[PDB]
Amino acid sequence: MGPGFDFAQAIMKKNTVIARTEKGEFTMLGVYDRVAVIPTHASVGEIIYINDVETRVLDACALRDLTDTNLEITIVKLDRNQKFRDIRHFLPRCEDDYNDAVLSVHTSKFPNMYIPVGQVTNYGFLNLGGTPTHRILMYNFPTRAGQCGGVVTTTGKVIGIHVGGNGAQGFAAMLLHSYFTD
Repeated sequence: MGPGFDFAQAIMKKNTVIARTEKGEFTMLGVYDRVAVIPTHASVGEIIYINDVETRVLDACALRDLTDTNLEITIVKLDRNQKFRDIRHFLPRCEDDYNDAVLSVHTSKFPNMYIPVGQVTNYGFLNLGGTPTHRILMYNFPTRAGQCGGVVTTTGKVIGIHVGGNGAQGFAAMLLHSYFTD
């Protein structure tokens, strides 16, 4: 409907796959080459389904900060025959607050879903399902089961992936440029 939704759509159409693990179906953001991200609670194993194709996992790393605190991001390298468009130049370098974000989801349950979530707070610490978690972004939208892995964007930036909610608010793990240097 506007430039925010234009940016969100441009990312969803080229840089997302549907990932399935034994813990469900997730939106998965492809970042560059065969490297993608997913919430750590997806419990990625040695095999994952990518758009319903059995795919070997070449590497999976559950990120933690330098206090050894969960960040709820897992970086996955997929044994896929095709590379993602490189979007690392759209990743922020620092933790920040944002205006006017969109959360976008693409699964069997919720295809082509876009939500204007408004203002995004650098919330920081969250006890997420009983796990102390850092670098959390918060938006005031009643997000529901099925939205985990959803991409959080502003115009020109990919800032996070949706990892939880409390019924009134939604929570995303920060994406930072420094996660994806090679």
